[PDB]
Amino acid sequence: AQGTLIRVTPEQPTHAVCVLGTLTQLDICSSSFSINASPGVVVDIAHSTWPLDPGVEVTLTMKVASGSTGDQKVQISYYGPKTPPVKALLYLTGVEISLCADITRTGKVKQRTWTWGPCGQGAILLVNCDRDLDSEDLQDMSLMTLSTKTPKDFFTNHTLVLHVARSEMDKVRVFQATRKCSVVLGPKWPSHYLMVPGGKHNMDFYVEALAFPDTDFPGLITLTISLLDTSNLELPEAVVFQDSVVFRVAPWIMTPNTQPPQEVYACSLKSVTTLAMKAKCKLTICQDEMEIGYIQAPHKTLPVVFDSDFGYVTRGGLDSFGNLEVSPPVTVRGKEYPLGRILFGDSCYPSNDSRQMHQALQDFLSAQQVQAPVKLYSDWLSVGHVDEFLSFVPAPDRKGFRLLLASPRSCYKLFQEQQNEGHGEALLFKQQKIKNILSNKTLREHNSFVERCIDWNRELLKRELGLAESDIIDIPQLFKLKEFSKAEAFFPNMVNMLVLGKHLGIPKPFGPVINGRCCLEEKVCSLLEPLGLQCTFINDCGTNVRRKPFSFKWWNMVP
Amino acid sequence: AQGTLIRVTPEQPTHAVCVLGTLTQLDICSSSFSINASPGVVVDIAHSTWPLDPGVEVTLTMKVASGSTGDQKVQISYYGPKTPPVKALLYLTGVEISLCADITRTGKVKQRTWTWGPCGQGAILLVNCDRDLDSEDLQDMSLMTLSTKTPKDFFTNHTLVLHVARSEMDKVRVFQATRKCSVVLGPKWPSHYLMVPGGKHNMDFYVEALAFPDTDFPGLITLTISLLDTSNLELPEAVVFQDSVVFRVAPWIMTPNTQPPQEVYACSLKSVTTLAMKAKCKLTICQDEMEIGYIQAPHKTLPVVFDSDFGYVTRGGLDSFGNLEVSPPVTVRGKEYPLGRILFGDSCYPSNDSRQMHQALQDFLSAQQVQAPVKLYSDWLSVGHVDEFLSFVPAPDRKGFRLLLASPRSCYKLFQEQQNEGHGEALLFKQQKIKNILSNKTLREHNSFVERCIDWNRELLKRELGLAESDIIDIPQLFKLKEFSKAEAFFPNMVNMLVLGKHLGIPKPFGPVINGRCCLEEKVCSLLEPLGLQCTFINDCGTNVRRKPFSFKWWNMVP
Repeated sequence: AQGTLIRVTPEQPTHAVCVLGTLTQLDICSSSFSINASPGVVVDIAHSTWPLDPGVEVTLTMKVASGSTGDQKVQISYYGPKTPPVKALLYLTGVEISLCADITRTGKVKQRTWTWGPCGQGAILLVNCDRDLDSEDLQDMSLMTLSTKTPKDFFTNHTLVLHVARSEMDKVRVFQATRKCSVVLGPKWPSHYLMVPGGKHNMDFYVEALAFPDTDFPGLITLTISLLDTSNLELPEAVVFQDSVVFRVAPWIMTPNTQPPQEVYACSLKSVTTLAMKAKCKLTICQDEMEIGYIQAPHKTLPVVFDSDFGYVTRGGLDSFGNLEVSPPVTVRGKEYPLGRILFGDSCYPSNDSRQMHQALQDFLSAQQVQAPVKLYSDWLSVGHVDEFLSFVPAPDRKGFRLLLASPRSCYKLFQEQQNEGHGEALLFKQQKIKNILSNKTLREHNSFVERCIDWNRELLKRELGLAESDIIDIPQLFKLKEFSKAEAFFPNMVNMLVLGKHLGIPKPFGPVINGRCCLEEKVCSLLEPLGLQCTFINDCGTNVRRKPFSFKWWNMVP
Repeated sequence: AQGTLIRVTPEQPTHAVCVLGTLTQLDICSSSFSINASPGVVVDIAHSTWPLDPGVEVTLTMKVASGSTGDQKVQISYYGPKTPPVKALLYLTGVEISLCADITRTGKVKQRTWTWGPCGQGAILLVNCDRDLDSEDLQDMSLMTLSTKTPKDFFTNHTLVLHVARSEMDKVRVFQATRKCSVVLGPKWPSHYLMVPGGKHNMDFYVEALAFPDTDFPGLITLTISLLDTSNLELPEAVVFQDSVVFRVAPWIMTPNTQPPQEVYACSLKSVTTLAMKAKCKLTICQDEMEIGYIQAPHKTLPVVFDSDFGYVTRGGLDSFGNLEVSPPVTVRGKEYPLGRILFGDSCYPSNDSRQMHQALQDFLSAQQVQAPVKLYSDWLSVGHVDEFLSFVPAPDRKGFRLLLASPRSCYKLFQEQQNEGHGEALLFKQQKIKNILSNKTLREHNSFVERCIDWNRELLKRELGLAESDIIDIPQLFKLKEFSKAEAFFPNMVNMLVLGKHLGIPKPFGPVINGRCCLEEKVCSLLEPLGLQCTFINDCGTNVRRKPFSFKWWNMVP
């Protein structure tokens, strides 16, 4: 490991503390020699040797915690070419000082750096999410334990201080478990003296994070323990040993439509509550301005809501959470994305009239980093949400899902196939005949332009999400360019659906009724049902969907 | 590579632009088939094949820039089970659009991500460092060239826009070289329309960075070119192709004493100008409140001064640049540190009375990242600069240098060896006899405490710098604890020396004169001279030392 420097001399004897586990270095030449020491002290040297050469390395390491000061000694025999051997003494005191936490992410407490992956190491911290002590309120916090084994009279000359760097103090809080609980490290103070008794003992600390990773907070918080020597009332305290643990603040994670729905929330019609039932998912009644996510820690995962037993956050129209989505887990050219990939849209390039999502929002999502955000193009739509052109649904064969992209083309073909069949007289919804829609050149170019915008996204999603055409399903859907040539749905946007597990709540396109059945509605089912989806059309919608968090622990990822 | 989506139909013919180098995707089924195309168009498909199956992949890629719109065509023959083959037409126009820069760091201009190392890729940018156009003032900037080959009448229906994300616009400036120069992208505007003529052409852009990497600026700046289609006066512009380059802003790099001195600067005695001579290094006459560093780019390296043809910076007593140093290049457990490792000191843990270097300073040095800063312990010294206990000097054998740590121990031994020899009557400098210094128990403990502080650093430097005892030289040096028990030099601090190449300008320790020669002065030479260092003692000191930048290009490192 690593350690301190002890200098011995024939002059007088030396005393010293040695912490179990640390590598203590010894300086012998600065006065042939010999090393003889107590049974409990393992002294190994490398070119045991006799040559009094400074290039020689001598290391001590206590075996067990001394029962009292100076239990173990080490004598250095100085001798050589016909001279009566002089002797150098050294009294050691072994203490056990270990600051422990849940570094194995196993939910159990048992150099110092945080590492990702299933083979990595590092305790995890949740952020305190409360809007407006004992076990009654500390189950959400992470446990840190200090264990010591020292000679009964040990803390008369040494004291332990717990600290955090000043740059991280406003991001963490530490409570001491007195076997009530009081703050010992926090935004107010970076260090704190511990009241620790000699002998065998161990106190409990409870830690919580006060901020999520962000532009200016990589996300790591380090807690260090220090062993101070204060045996000389005159001199100031001397650090004799330090050790620490490194916690990482749990990111805020979004949940994709492919995840089982756990609960739906509605504001202040009963088509949703009917669909919720078939879903096998709770329903409760009181806005699409927030997003239900989740933070996860070995010892607990807690649902957290994001807006502008629930936790909340408030960071910050493309600037809406309605313009925030997440891909299903996907692998891209070897790299793995277990928790999906955050999708949010904006414009192809910055203009005088370009809308975008507030940079604070963007910066924050990337800072969670575990769902590496992907920018899409939605600025062409009047409202601008990515939900207006895409959607994800569960699948039982391919990769376990299908990307649904709106398709004006799929609609022209359908309406056309209808005409050929003699139904050009069919009415949509001013009602318009399926014959006029087709003959309408202006509507055609408008949709031809939207096709361009969506295809651009098709390509983007195929690259960033490792998709293949076999993963995509185009849904018939038309558009119209209204204000500022921005796009709106010609008829209810079916790709803007409530994916409740495998039961879809698609908006009702009051389209051409052919044979007692709306041809669009009919076309949509012929595309999804062979996938297991049970389609149902509502007559549109303030509704959120708390979904089951991923089984894959985010910290096993490798960003 | 990557590309767009073309949909053909027996209905009518399609027109489309294809950029050379991009992979253009074609949709055939959405109307057995056959593909026949112009010589210049390479059409390869994979299960060329005849089966009209959507799972079939068809890709086009122009060979050369079309001389005029629609030079190359592609006809799709639709046929099968006894039906007269229908035909689908498609006219292509090939254009060459390449946005180039010095991605190979070779100083010559010839997906899109910046990568470190000798095998990496990515252009480099210098920050504008000026305090208070043409080639006369653009040699310091990086050249970016847009090259195009398009049909003469091409830019009547398409326009090119150059842009930067809004989040990076305040960090870059872009000038257009009109073959004067005017700003085209900057803190004021994120995008700009280019005036480009049809045919073969190429314009020059000059780029500069306006900020060094920092807590909130990873350091990358992306410049994107977009090819807009504006053939439909009604519809808005459609992005047809994008490409870009990614520049990385050059870090601020510190220069270690082991680097050849190029110039020394003195304020408003002539011992330095005498030493400067033997050095073979310029000397000029007008404060130790700034540090001369350097920024480096393939096309140029420019010396930059840091304070609180020279460039300057102003970010922000441990809070002094006097508490800022840098290790010589070193390798640590496999990891390479070619430009050294920034060393700055502070306290072992945060207290009510702990001093530290302003967090803005610390954050900034780490953000340069190429000299991964290492925190040392200096808070024990009254002044608190790491220069009071360490120093680096050039060496011809080991790793090319030696770490010099002050050593109270080395001084006690020397003075003691002196006494044994009968010189206990020797006077130091109230003058004090080398006999009293030794017998002084209080002075002894004081130094014993300082020994503790320095050894702590010895260990820190051995870990973080991969040092071995064979790399260190302890210099005899005593200390005394004055105000608040902080440490000061008992006699002139010899480890606080002006390392001018291999000619050291050590402070004069008016120590015990034994045999016409100060024993300390004598001891110091017996340690360094066998290394090639020519020691000379001055009678102390506002002096800085601009030293030669590293040959190793920082961007070949692998942080």
